Amino acid sequence: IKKKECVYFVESSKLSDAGKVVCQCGYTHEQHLEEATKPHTFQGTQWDPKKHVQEMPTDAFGDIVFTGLSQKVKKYVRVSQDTPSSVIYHLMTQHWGLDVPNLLISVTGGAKNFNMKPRLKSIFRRGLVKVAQTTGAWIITGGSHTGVMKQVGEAVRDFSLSSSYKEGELITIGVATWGTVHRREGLIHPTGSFPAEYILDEDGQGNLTCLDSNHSHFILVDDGTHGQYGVEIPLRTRLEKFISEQTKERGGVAIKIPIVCVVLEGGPGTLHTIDNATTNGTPCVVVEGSGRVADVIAQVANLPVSDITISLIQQKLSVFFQEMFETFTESRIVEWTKKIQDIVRRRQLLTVFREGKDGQQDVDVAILQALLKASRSQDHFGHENWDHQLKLAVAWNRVDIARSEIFMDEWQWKPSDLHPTMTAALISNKPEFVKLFLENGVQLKEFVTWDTLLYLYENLDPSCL
Amino acid sequence: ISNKVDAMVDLLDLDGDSYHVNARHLLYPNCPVTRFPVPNEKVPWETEFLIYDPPFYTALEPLSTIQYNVVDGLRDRRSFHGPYTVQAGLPLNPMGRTGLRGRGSLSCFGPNHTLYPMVTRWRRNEDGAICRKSIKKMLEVLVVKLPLSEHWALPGGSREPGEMLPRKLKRILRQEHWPSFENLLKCGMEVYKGYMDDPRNTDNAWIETVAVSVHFQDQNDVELNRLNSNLHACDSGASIRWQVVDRRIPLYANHKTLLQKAAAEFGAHY
Amino acid sequence: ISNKVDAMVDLLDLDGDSY
Repeated sequence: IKKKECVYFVESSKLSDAGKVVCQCGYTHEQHLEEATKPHTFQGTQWDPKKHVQEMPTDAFGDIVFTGLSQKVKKYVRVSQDTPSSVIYHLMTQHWGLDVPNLLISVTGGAKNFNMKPRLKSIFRRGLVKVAQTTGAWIITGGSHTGVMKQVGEAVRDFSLSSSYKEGELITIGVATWGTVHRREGLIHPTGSFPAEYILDEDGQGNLTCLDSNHSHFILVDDGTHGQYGVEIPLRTRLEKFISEQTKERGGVAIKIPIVCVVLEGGPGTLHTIDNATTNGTPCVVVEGSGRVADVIAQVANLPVSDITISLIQQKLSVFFQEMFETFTESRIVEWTKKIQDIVRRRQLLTVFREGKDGQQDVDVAILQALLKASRSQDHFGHENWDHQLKLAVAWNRVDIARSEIFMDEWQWKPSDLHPTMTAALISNKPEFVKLFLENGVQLKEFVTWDTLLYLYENLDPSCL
Repeated sequence: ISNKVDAMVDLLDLDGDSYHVNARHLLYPNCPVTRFPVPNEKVPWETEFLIYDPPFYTALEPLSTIQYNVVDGLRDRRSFHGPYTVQAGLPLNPMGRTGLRGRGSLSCFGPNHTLYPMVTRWRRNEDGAICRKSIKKMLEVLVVKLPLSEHWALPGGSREPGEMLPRKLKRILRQEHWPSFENLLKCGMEVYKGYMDDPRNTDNAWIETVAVSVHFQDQNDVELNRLNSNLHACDSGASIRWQVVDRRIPLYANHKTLLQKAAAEFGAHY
Repeated sequence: ISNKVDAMVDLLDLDGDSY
């Protein structure tokens, strides 16, 4: 029982407020606000969110099963906001039964306001099921039955009741805020939960969002507040780095796990979603024509960083943002402009999904479009980084792209370096990539050494008799 | 004909700013604080911003008797690009606004001086003759990696008064060897006497560098035969390593700015 | 038709001193 490591981050919130929310009083919570130490002695005169958020070990670490909507087993943990991403990587790897990923599609967007267009609703799942079909992709999304997070869980069901492998192997990680869960009661049992119950009622939520019903594992973060969304934003941005940058160790030194961030529509918490990701170094792709914050950064993503001003954001927040515009004050449009400028001058970590007569395909070519402009700046200080570039570039057989991106560079023609890529193009079919290597003139006669045939011969097709 | 007429179906369907970009960032290094966002438009100190309410983190107001714009005691409080202004008893950061006030994790308010030095050799290949890079010629620098870091920082920093050697190429590096390169630093060209784009800057304090560079023309000279094999290079640190100066060095971006103007004095490839 | 459509593949590719 690895409970002596993870913690509550529960809060000894001395009652020093009255906001009259949902026919209640006091600070966030109620008679359950005094856990064991109570609002007592003298701790608290102005409620500083740093002085005393004392860390006790968790009480929500088990296995949640829904009523009848999905007869399965789903494991959840109530982690804190300060747990390092090594008490948990040591916990998904071997305390849960999860493998080591090779692709980390991040699907974020809007919430509680989402009308997915009937045709865009189609490009989305043809674009998101195929990445799950291949490789060992992990789908990390917010845990809620609303938004792009309810559409990413609405296609996994289609790919679990009718698919190539049938059953299901997708690992759809759901990370959200504990405090923003409707019926947290019954999900809190000392020791474990071991098939506890979660009734999905979406009428009495009011402002307290329910969990989804088609994810795989739920990682609930906690800060000790009720109704404060946005707490689950910084922690996953080190989760998606420590998982994706310092977890694999062939090559003797280090190799980067591919990571992509897909955003459709959005809102206040969707810009802090992509700014933190791009700052960390997560390539992202925006789906233009969707709606909110995706679009406002879809048609400003090529203009100079100096052009972007408060006037431009004011004019471009009065078309995509209609009813929330009057909510936007003068201290939320000069704080929405600096973040947009910040994500713009990272022009090597941002692309756009063109809609009509451009990028006429699923979301997938767009995710490696983001990776291509991202890793073009990252093509020599990673050395081997070319090899994984092609190990994904086999997913679309981007023969024309691979010809265009490398063969018309100032390419050093690198016969030795073409061989790891040759082997990567051999482990499965890749009919045209190997011929690409033969007009380049990969001399097979020295390419195949004894260890080369070794490597080729451990990688038979597993399905052959 | 199907393939070409498929090429004719689509055939008739044819009819920035240069300001400090490191100080104005969120999450001031090693401190759970935020800065009030300052977009590129209002960075100068003359643009009228009245919602201005930046934090005051410093790892108040009787700070008089500070000789700004002059050599205040043994600190030399006057920046290279002319005197600055004082908004009571705290200096104002030139080159624009940052978003924070106070001093942060810095010694004192005003121009903090460091002396980041440059030591270079054309990389040897197998014969001594410099092997041609992609187009022009290629050089190397000596970078140092202390354990608690993620980049190959340059060997220099805060100049202790009367040291003339920047306190880090003076310690955890070559020691009991000073007199020689301390007699060589008064020989070379300056490449940048000015302001850095550190992420640690604030509206009331800033850091400045003098940047000296020394090059070694030969490979078996009397300089490279007494520099490399005379260095301790490990007191409490964890690394020392000559690195190839390319466009994507795992170095601190602020220092990579210095190299981008220093390696260019000979015709190199950064 | 191959020969003529081969003539249409290229058809839309059109847009001193006295001493």
